[PDB]
Parts: sequence; C-alpha cells; structure tokens
Amino acid sequence: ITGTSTVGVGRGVLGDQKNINTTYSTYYYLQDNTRGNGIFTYDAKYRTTLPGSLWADADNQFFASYDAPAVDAHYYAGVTYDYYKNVHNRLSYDGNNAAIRSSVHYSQGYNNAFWNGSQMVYGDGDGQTFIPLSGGIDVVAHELTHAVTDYTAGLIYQNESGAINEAISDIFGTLVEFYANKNPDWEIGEDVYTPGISGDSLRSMSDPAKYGDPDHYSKRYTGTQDNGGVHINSGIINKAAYLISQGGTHYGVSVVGIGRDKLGKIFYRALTQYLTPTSNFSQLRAAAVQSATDLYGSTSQEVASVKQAFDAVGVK
Ligand SMILES: [Ca+2]
Ligand SMILES: [Ca+2]
Ligand SMILES: [Ca+2]
Ligand SMILES: [Ca+2]
Ligand SMILES: [Zn+2]
Repeated sequence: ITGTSTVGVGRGVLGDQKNINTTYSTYYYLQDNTRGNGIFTYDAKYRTTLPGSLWADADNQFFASYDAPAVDAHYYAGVTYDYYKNVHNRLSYDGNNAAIRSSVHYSQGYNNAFWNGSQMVYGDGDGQTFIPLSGGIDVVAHELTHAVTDYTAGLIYQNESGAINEAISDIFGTLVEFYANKNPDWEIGEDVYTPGISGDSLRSMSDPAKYGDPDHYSKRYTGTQDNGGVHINSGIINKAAYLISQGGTHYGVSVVGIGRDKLGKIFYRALTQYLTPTSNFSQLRAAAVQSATDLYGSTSQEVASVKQAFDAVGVK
C-alpha cells in the first residue's frame, strides 16, 4: 500500500518485545519499506486461501496474542533479508529485491510451514507439537531459503537433490540464527517445537541420529515417503556442514573445523554457481570442493576440510 513508513512495537510468540517496520495509511500495516521492495505480512485468518489480508492494525501496537505470529514472521523475515544482503550481497530471494510475503494463522492446528512457490506460509501449531512456527528464526530463514534455492540452483524436491534442498534450508536457517545471536545452536525448530518438553528439537545438525535421521550415506533412506526422504537424508548433508564448521571425528574420520562464516561462503557459492536442479550428493561434494577452491585456493585448509567432512559422511 502507499503510505508513510512507521515503527510499531509488539511482542513475539516467545513473549519478547521488538520494534517492527510498518506503513501508515488509515491503518498501520505490516509492510516494511526499509528492505528492498518491501516485506509484507498477511493474516490467513485460520483459513487456507492465500495470501489473505495484508495485516492491518489500528494503533501500531502489536501486543495481542493473535498478533504474536505476525510480529515474528515480519521481524525474522527482516533479519533473514539482512543476512543475505550483508553477508552474501544478495538482494532478497531473487537477487533483485523481490517483495517478501508471508501469511500467518494458516489453517487450524497446522503443524508446519512452507514456501508455496510465491510466499512463506506459517501454521499456528496445535499447541502440543508446535506453537506458532514463525516464532523460530531458524524456521523463518529455512522457509525463505527455499525461495533462494528455487531462484538459484533449483534443486528438485525429491530424492538426493531434494535432501540437498532441505539441508541448504537447515544450514542457512542455522546461520541466520547465529547471525541474530539469540540462543544460537545447530538444532532446528527448538524454539517452537513441543512446548511441554525442554531440550528437544525437530532435527539436529550436530547429531542427526538423535531424531532418527542418518548421519552417513550408508544409512540413507531410499523409500518413497517424504518425497524420497528429503527431511531424512538431509541429515547426511547437515552433518557434513556441521563438521566443516565445527570439526570433529565421525566414524573415525577427523575433520578440522573452519568456522561458520567460511561454511556459509562455501555453501552459498555452491548453491549459486555450481548446483543444478538434479545435483546429487556426490555432485554437491564436487561443488563444495570447487567453491572452497575458488575462495581459498586448492592447497587451502578449507578445501581439505570440505573433503574430510564429506569423507566422514560417506559421500565421494
Ligand atoms: Ca494494535
Ligand atoms: Ca536456538
Ligand atoms: Ca536452532
Ligand atoms: Ca520442546
Ligand atoms: Zn524445508
């Protein structure tokens, strides 16, 4: 909408106060004009029609329980935009400052979030498996990263390419969580998963097997559920990425860690210069090795560590 840029205040899903960029024209809308061609947050009103209505508020204060998922979807989309711009010199998901749209209050009791080809979509959860999913910065960044993937490598959402797609979203979801630097970890979704159980998460990158996901290629799933295991076999790549950053010895193979920033540089370059829609895990290894070679040199520690990490997870 046409209007003037304003600054509202509210509370997110976890009860924390934050400022949000809004637009005033009769109402205050969740429209942040400070980033690219805008970040826009919509109310799906417990239905499944998308996007729903651009979020309108009479007073620019967003402290109601109903407001909290919208506050966080809007704010964390801004953090994710900032990460891609400041860290990777990428302007929005398309590289040309496309408007970023999210809808909250999608459906009833909806235990998921997704990118629908055009926008992000967040359920409220059923209150037991999840609370509203936009409360997780790793979740928001996971979803926006699907848009980045779709505009770049275009990894098909099935089998190995789809597991790479998923891992890219978990990797950058985690790197955005570290960028914001509030309780960062190598777990996925811990802030919104199972409010009655402390210390758990939906997936672990540091130890995928904690939640039954493979941490070695010899343990990959090859059935048909979950699009051929895209959220399962992502554990093999998540583990490799964790090892590249943090190091460790895994199935007897030692990896020298190189840190998160270099992990992000290597995987961003692989995603945007080397991966294709049909890349498999072996092709990802080759893309990561080439990316590290471009950035750091063929004789570098960074190249050696990429090779170590893929060896550790059984990917040649
Ligand atoms: Ca209000
Ligand atoms: Ca965390
Ligand atoms: Ca996390
Ligand atoms: Ca929990
Ligand atoms: Zn995903």
